[PDB]
Amino acid sequence: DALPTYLLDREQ
Amino acid sequence: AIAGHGSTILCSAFAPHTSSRMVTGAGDNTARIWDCDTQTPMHTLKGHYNWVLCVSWSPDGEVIATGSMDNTIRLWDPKSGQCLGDALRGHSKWITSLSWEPIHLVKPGSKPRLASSSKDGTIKIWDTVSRVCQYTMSGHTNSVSCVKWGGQGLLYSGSHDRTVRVWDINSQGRCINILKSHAHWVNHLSLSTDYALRIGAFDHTGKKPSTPEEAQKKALENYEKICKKNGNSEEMMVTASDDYTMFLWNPLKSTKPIARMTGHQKLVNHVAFSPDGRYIVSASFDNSIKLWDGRDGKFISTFRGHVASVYQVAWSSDCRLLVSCSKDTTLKVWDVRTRKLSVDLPGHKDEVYTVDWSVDGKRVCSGGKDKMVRLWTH
Repeated sequence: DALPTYLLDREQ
Repeated sequence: AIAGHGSTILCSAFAPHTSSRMVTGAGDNTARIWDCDTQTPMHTLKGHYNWVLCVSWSPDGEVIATGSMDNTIRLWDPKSGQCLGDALRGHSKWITSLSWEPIHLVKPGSKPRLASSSKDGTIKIWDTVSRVCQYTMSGHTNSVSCVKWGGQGLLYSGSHDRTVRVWDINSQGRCINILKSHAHWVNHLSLSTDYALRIGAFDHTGKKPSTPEEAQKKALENYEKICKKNGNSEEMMVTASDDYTMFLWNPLKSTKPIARMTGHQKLVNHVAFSPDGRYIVSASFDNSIKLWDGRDGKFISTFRGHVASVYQVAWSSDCRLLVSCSKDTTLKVWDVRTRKLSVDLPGHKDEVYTVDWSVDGKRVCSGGKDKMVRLWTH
């Protein structure tokens, strides 16, 4: 997935 | 538009001394330094076992720090492309932020320390030269979102525990204040001076000091240029959280918020003071960007045109324009004077995760889910 710092622990 | 990254880009930063150099980090476990003059790769930084989440230059320009999903930090030489030794271990979860000690609080001829925050709820102070964990600031009861090394010997950290903590570097890691105003995840944090803190002794022309003494001079010179507007040094702080609000602080002066600036309809993911601390700008998931007064925190105007959630904003050095990236694959640079859009940019094919203005205000960089770096020149 490779999400940025702010998008980790975030869902759709 | 230049390729060279095998995975989605997660972060980027221009060099504090020139608009020709830029470092970046992606999920291909590597980092890359670029030549903005020729739009081509320069060095590849390898030695991380997982995604490179955040990159941060040194305010002197000598060292590049990098944080990663592999719970480690690596220091690098921007010209050679070599790891300056072994990794910096002691974090149990991924790195979330990097913050360098400003040159003016750094002895001449000596190198500035490094601060890093992680999902482990701690913040470690490292000695970049001697390679060691000097301090380990713990006490947060959830993930630490952002840390900033203030130009007044204080470090401010925001975390998922709805709390912003103040740390004293002149008391060897002692915590002097704990700010509890927010009601949800503190997502980001910006100081009124962290443009001066970022560029240290350099300036808008790129003029370098000739001697470590001069570097100690201009560092305090550039910092006092901005943080002083009344006769004494005063630095402000804004925090953003998932409670749709923000708080303006003068933490050392008072443990109580100057203002509760509200109006966003969804969470505020990013906030950034102007290079001169005059304006405050906030990006939110309600597709909006709101403009506030940097002095008292009063609402000024709303920037509209994004169709999806705004992820991040970057100020130009001239404090008139600013660029934003969003989920809707587009980049937009706004004009603070017209209080509306300046020009719309040809954006990417997928989500844009990171942006940055060059220090001299010449070039703008971006990168995201299409694994492609793009450079724009004003």
